[PDB]
Amino acid sequence: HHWGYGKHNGPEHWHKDFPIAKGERQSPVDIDTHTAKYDPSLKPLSVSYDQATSLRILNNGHAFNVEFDDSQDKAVLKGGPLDGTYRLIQFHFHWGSLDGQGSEHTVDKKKYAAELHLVHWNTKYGDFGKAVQQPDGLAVLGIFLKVGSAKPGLQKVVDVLDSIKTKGKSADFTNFDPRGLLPESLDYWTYPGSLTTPPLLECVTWIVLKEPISVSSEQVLKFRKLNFNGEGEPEELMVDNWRPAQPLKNRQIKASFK
Ligand SMILES: CC(=O)/C(=C/c1ccccc1)C(=O)Nc1ccc(S(N)(=O)=O)cc1
Ligand SMILES: [Cl-]
Ligand SMILES: [Zn+2]
Repeated sequence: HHWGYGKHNGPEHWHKDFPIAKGERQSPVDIDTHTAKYDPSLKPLSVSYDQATSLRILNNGHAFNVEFDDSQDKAVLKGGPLDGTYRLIQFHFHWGSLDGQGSEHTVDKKKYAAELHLVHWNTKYGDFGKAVQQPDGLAVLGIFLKVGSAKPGLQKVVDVLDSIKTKGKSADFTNFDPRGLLPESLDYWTYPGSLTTPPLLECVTWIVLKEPISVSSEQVLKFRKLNFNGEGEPEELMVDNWRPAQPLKNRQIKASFK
């Protein structure tokens, strides 16, 4: 497959190789704050990242992934809408060419400069590859980024990007604490959806935090110096690696907060 975010291979083309692109529970979606309903049935969200073991950072030609050791319950997401235990495997971002676009989810049609995805898999399915074949296999924690003051906890990520400029490059990325990327509040919206890239599998419980984190213009400018292309190839800046909002269809977005 040769999918990407250009005119010629971008989200409007994905359905030809990945027909689920036009499915009943695609992501992202616009979060209409006036139709999402507070759900008193939601349990408190539990983000347990104290024992998180980061390993590596990889430019995959679509975004960059910070990968974790998920061979045991070291960094887990529980509670909120989730049944059981979901293990952190990686995080990555989606971002724009300019500060007015870049997020995948929108909030009353507002686009943020970027969106962080912390990807977790349901440990009752034993491995990530099995989990993505299940409707409750993954929980992705989505966090909006706006441009304002620097996020200190992001700087170690920003500073290694020079070493993974092009597709296929990786770097050692140990001892990175993903707690440094969370906002103060864990208030969230939740809905059933999909991976937002091919293969667009409908296996995700989305948990999207209401409170954005602030990052500096300098921090997001360094995201925009990455390349989609491999070393030696014509430079295509890694920008606008976001899928637009997809039809909500027969889904309800629930709020954790009044
Ligand atoms: C190795 C790798 O990158 C992956 C492989 C994979 C995933 C599923 C099936 C086969 C391979 C993967 O995890 N894909 C992915 C993760 C989160 C999101 S998203 N934007 O919905 O959070 C989008 C894409
Ligand atoms: Cl805001
Ligand atoms: Zn993502």
